Amino acid sequence: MREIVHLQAGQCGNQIGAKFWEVISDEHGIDPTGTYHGDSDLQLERINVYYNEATGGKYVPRAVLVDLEPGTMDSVRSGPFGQIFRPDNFVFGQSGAGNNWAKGHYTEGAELVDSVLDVVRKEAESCDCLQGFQLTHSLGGGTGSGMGTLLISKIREEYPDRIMNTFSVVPSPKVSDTVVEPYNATLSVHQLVENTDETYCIDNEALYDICFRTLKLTTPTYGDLNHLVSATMSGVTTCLRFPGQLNADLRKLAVNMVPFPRLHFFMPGFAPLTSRGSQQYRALTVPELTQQMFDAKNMMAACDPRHGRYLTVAAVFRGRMSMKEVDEQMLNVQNKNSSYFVEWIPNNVKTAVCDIPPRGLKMSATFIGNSTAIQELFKRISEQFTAMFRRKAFLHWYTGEGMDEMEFTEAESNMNDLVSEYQQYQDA
Amino acid sequence: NSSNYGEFLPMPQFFPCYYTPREQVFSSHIRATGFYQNNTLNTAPDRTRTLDFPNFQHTL
Amino acid sequence: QFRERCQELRAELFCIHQKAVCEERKAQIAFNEELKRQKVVEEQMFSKLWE
Amino acid sequence: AEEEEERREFEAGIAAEKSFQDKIQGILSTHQVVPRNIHPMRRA
Amino acid sequence: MRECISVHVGQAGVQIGNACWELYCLEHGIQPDGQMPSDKTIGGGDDSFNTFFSETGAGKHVPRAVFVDLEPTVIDEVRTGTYRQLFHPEQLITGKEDAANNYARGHYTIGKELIDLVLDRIRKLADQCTGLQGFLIFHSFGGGTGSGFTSLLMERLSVDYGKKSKLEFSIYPAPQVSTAVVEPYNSILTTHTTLEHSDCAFMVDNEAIYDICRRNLDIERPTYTNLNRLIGQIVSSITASLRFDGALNVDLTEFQTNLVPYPRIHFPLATYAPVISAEKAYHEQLSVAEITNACFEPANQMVKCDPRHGKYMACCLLYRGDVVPKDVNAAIATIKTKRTIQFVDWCPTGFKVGINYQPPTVVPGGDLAKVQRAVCMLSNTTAIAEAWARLDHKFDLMYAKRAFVHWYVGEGMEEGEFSEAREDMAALEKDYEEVGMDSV
Amino acid sequence: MRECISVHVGQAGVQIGNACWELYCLEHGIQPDGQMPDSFNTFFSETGAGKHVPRAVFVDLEPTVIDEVRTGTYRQLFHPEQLITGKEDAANNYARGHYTIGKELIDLVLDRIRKLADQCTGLQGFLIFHSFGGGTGSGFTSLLMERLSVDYGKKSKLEFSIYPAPQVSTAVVEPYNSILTTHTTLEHSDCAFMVDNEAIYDICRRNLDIERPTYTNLNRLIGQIVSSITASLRFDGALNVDLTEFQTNLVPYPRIHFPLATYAPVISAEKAYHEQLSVAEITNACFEPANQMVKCDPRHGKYMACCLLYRGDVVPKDVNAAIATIKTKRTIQFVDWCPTGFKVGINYQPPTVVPGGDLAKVQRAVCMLSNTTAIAEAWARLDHKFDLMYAKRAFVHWYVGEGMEEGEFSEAREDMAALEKDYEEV
Ligand SMILES: Nc1nc2c(ncn2[C@@H]2O[C@H](COP(=O)(O)OP(=O)(O)OP(=O)(O)O)[C@@H](O)[C@H]2O)c(=O)[nH]1
Ligand SMILES: Nc1nc2c(ncn2[C@@H]2O[C@H](COP(=O)(O)OP(=O)(O)OP(=O)(O)O)[C@@H](O)[C@H]2O)c(=O)[nH]1
Ligand SMILES: Nc1nc2c(ncn2[C@@H]2O[C@H](COP(=O)(O)OP(=O)(O)O)[C@@H](O)[C@H]2O)c(=O)[nH]1
Ligand SMILES: [Mg+2]
Ligand SMILES: [Mg+2]
Repeated sequence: MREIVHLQAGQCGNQIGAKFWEVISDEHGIDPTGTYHGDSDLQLERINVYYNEATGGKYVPRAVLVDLEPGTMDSVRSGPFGQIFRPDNFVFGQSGAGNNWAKGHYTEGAELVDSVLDVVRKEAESCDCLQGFQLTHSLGGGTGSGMGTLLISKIREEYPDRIMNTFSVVPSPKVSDTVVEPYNATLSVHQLVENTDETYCIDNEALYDICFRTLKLTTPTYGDLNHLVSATMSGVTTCLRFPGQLNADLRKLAVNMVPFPRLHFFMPGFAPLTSRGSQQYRALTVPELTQQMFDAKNMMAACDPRHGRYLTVAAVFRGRMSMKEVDEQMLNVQNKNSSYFVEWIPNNVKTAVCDIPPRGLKMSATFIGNSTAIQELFKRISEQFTAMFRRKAFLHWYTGEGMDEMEFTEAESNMNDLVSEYQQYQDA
Repeated sequence: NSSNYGEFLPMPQFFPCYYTPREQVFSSHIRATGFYQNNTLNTAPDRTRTLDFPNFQHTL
Repeated sequence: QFRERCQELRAELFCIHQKAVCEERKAQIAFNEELKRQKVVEEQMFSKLWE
Repeated sequence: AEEEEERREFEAGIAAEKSFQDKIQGILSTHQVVPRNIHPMRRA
Repeated sequence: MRECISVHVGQAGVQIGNACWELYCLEHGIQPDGQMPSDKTIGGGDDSFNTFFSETGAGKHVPRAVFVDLEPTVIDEVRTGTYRQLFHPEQLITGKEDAANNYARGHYTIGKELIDLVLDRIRKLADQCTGLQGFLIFHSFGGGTGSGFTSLLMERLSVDYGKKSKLEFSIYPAPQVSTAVVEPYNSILTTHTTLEHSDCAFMVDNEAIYDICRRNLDIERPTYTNLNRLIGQIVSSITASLRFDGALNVDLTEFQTNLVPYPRIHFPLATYAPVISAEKAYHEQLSVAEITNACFEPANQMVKCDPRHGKYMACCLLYRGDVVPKDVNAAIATIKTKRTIQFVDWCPTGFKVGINYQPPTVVPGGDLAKVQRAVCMLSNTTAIAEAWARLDHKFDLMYAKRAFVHWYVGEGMEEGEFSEAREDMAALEKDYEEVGMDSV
Repeated sequence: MRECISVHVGQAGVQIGNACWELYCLEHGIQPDGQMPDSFNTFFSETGAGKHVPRAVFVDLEPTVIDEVRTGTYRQLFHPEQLITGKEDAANNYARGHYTIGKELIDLVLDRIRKLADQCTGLQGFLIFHSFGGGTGSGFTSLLMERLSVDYGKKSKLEFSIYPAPQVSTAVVEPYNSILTTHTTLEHSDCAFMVDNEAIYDICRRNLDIERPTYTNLNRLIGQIVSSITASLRFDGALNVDLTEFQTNLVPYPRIHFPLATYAPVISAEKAYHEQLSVAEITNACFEPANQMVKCDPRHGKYMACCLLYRGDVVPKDVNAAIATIKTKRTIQFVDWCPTGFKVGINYQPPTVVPGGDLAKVQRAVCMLSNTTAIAEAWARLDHKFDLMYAKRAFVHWYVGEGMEEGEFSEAREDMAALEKDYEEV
């Protein structure tokens, strides 16, 4: 009815999709073999948003899954789910990207693109009217970053009005995996600030810190961390799937966020994340404990509001809730804390309420925030791009691959233009 | 001393307890013939942004 | 799905692996003692032949 | 009626908690291993 | 479908390969007939031999090896050993007469007659491959077929193949102990042909393996069974991301992106952290953080160069076993806070980690015990500059008095390649001096 | 997560090692395979599946006493890599211990201690003992002091030294190393106290009827001293005080720290038939000077600083009635500026009982500590009897011939006289 076509990109892209297509397949009540199983008819009436009816009453999802190494792509076929995907919608290369952005943008991966865009039209011509596509990827390596920019700028031309979301995984210094990490994610922001309608910033350092200090787990492996944290914020679009009192879908929430068309970077978060033990002792009202998140122990990105000013804030709720206590709790939070907000907007918060909570929860809520404190991430990844490019550290896997030395000095000034635009509205 | 390199007999005691190999039974089946590519005439139904088959009755 | 999502399963699997590897190291210790006895009796045969 | 619905939902929550803990104790206590995952000469 | 041909040259290449193909057969179920054992296996479903084996119509498997020698005696033992039925009978390419410790003979006179046969046989394993990644030269620096004949593969394997990632494992002659007196002539004249022609070049001296055996383990008096069993573990741990699934798959391509700063700087070191005796293994915990700070020691680095002299350029880590991807990111917290371990100024991140599931096996009669966690740490240090400055002072004492050259002249080799090769490694030795200088 | 490291240096030190580690092996029942039949987690560290390792070092520079340790019963209870041996015996020689021989294994010992430093997270104190009497004790411990201090700086390193008697000794040119060690213990250790224990000769037959002892019957009581000091850290109590909290209260002047007192009921079964033991009565028995373990006397000295360790059936009523009733009587002379003179630590669990020792089973026990000026007279007597040999220059050539000077000999004594000039005013 208002379709979404899911895109994945990289090894991080396929361990998000295999955990995102699990949460949503529990909401609509679908077996791993792909039939219908739930109890209420309210589930099935909006199943033509992320899914597609097959023969015999089956239901398959519309996801185009990519990588350049087939080793990741087999592991989705043998998982908890994953037999519901159509086997035609799996595309993969033969030799890997070498954890190299230039390989994955020009020479190694551009043979794959004309097969990947070719599945995308087939999941577009069956639609009624698309809200727009959705790409899940990471800014670490070549199959997720270099392909991720080449996928976006090849789509945004041909289908311009339909919106685009992306779920980036920006690198972090104190938890760093690759030496080439500041040399990729500086060069791919340049191709991401041009062709994306709404971007997020979900970095692995913050998802470790909320996993030892809020949830209090012992061994946070990558399945037990991606599911409970970042595969459930993508269920913020229950407005677009379930009816509510005051609802706001994926497109209505973009217009209340970006006050200039180059500042679209967000810092999400989920409100009930208590523990295995402290779920017993807390109160599931609408409090202000995780709902005044300013003490930022439960924030899903690195940087926080104390250092800068919030431009605009969201809050998308889910539950049988009262719309007075939504609004007076937007009054203990804009005045008991006072100077972390933009002076020239007096009502910064866009709210929404829907009527089906997640499984096992009376009450849930989702927080999406924009801030001027996000410029400290973009300086700091450009400090480790200026240092390495000064002595020409790892250069020669990029000059020989069709990319010259002029395309680095563009993506350093334009990387520091975003530092200039955000610092304008720091206090003003 | 060059006959050390094959002499002793392997026991079941001297093996790892786990074995996680890489299976290619699914991936070879799509390596064997090429992926999907459109070679068809385009057939999209004539879409409309808001109005799907309206009755205008009471017009003159 | 439940086995993969679970956490105390991945706790107890370590104890399974570590008790198994301790028993198998004990087996290798017995094999090493066997090999040492073999080299001792080889040296004694060369002693006989020198005599 | 609404207060008793709250009490019923809380009691259903603690009952499902007890069932979930019985499941994790059963899975820990009784263990089975897939044969394809055993080293080839180690199987018998 | 990720094949990886291993080609061994010389007496060091064969006797490493005997320890190497002991371990590869023992990871999977290849018994020395090549047939995996019949336990009424319904499924099977294992395709982990495919990197290093090819499946026939019968139950047999054939390795990818190309054993090459000019000396017929040591290749004669693998011909009539217990692995007689495993190797295909043509893959054991022998010579006709030995090279005998001459780079000139090994590269010009007696090494050129055989080589027209081997380079056909590399094609017979190249066409069988589908997605071939890169080769593995196993060679030495002392003798003629290790120093000169390998110099002639690299000048023709590069122009015949090109974009295949070649890796090697040399045995550098020690700064103090030695077997031969002519080997510093061989070890300078082999650099000039492997500086340009080897993509990434691991390199391990036989002194720290000679030292770590007598010191970490409770064993004294080893032979080449115990050295090559240790090196054979390293070659398995690097490649094991191709064989068994794990959390982060570092294939053979992604090492050389994350480990080589400049194309003339491709000589990293190598280590192996939980090497321990089986009498000793159960006394101490071998945790995730106990096998990294006990890997950055200066006493357990496999080449005789002290890394407290130079500054670190790039480091790569390859964990193996039951390792969560959490505690490898808290072991780094202990390393980078210290003042002993200096990284170079222009490299802030400076790491590359990798996890793999299947724990190591043990060979029966093997010195190192079974573990749960194991890691091989490949680092690129500036302090490898002093492993050549200890060598070329043993080359000028040769050449300035002009001894042992009368053998080398009449073979087909002129004197001009001596003074050219000395300045060529002197060009390389200056290049390490400039990258360690801090840029302000 | 409250680690302490313990050290058994010296032939007298390993005759402690029997006793101190027998009582550590009966405080929690430790089998000699490291599996029990989380209070142990100071000392031990669990391995992969099921073995425990004590991070305590017997640091001796001859392999003979180390191989006697290994041929003892506790073969795999002590893991042999931690314990330091040396291939060439130092034999009193500070030069061979410090410079020449020790420099080849110093990187090995530092590799070991940085290997267990990852287990050393919440370390409360590197407890060290050593005798002064040879290169077993003086030099290599000294070089560890300097190198560990320039490796961390902050960590807790403490030392409870052993000292030569005035009457008897093993080597008699040993005051050279005693003067050198008094100079070099002031630098890089937080603490240096009293296991000087000549008076345990007096105590082991004065009070417990075992004439003809060994060093081991003495060193039972040295181990019992160790138990009273570190047991408050090891077990929960009413008013427990750990070792960092010890170090933040024990040391008035930062180069002036050397007390003198005992574990109080050093009483056998023969007296234990009849003596009804009370906290007050045992501390009444304790406050008499003649049952000290430092050969000195604070009855004619000034009772400056104090500490108290209490174990078992201790009541604040009992300890405070004792404090009041002995604070009354001026048969103990008290000190000028400090009014009260007591500090308390309380332990629930009464101390364990090891067979083959002097003591007997106790419901409860008390101790004390009394940091006075009574070490001034002892260092004055060592001043009285050191200069006889440095007048006519005995044995200097053996020191000098491997890498040292007469300058260190001519500096260490004047530094010790500087410490005496610190001590003479208070
Ligand atoms: N690490 C290791 N090194 C070995 C082993 N066997 C031999 N070497 C080294 O190999 C060197 C000599 O072997 P080679 O160079 O292959 O002898 P060669 O090339 O056949 O001699 P030529 O007759 O001239 O061909 C010596 O310096 C040894 O140090 C071994 O088993 N392990
Ligand atoms: N008088 C006395 N001295 C003791 C006592 N306990 C320990 N000692 C110390 O023991 C030292 C000499 O005896 P040992 O400890 O057996 O010998 P050592 O110190 O190891 O010296 P070396 O034989 O050179 O290794 C003296 O310097 C004292 O410091 C004791 O109870 N009474
Ligand atoms: N969220 C998430 N991130 C991951 C996971 N595995 C790895 N990462 C991180 O995300 C990035 C994934 O790298 P990727 O681009 O997929 O490697 P490539 O496909 O070979 O180029 C790395 O920087 C990892 O640190 C995962 O399972 N989930
Ligand atoms: Mg030879
Ligand atoms: Mg001694």
